[PDB]
Amino acid sequence: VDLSKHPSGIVPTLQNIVSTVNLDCKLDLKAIALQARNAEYNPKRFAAVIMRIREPKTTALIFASGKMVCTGAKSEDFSKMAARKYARIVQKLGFPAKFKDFKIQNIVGSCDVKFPIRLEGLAYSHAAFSSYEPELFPGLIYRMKVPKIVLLIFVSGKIVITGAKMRDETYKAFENIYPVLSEFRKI
DNA sequence: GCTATAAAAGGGCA
DNA sequence: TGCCCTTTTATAGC
Repeated sequence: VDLSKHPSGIVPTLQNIVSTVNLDCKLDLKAIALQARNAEYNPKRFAAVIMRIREPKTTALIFASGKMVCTGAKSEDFSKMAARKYARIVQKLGFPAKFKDFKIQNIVGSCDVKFPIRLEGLAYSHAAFSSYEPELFPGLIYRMKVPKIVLLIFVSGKIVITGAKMRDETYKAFENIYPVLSEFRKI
């Protein structure tokens, strides 16, 4: 790892990317669910056609408005690439589908600092950013202000970082928390 | 399973 | 007017 961009020497692994795009045309969801083999639509439950492709492994929520949500990709490039594949399937179904305002909405990453954490203590010292009700959920919820990112910290040293729109925020949030985790290493 | 976290889309309903 | 709901993903105890 490049110790220069990642001083901790640990790089969060990207696990999930959520993006949206505007197909810029009205869609008939019922016609889509009927023609598209790997598409499901239950309006009484959710007003979107749920469609999935194997590569990049992702799930799309396609709306009558032409707007679309792409989930599951492991990278921003994979997410865009997936979003484009769905837009082409919709095109080939007979709709004038474009690709307007593609935007990465959320990036989820995770890593392991490989040492256990004293969550109770970190929670106490960082109360204005922490929520820890172990009887509820075993992880401590750390709502970082700069960058405005949320981290789920576990006793095992495993960390989840979410809420970023740019991978650098994921990286910086982790670099910010790293000395703090060290400060609260369980001995 | 399911507790919790982020985020987007849009229909239903209080 | 504005929350829930659906989907995804890592994490870990119920």
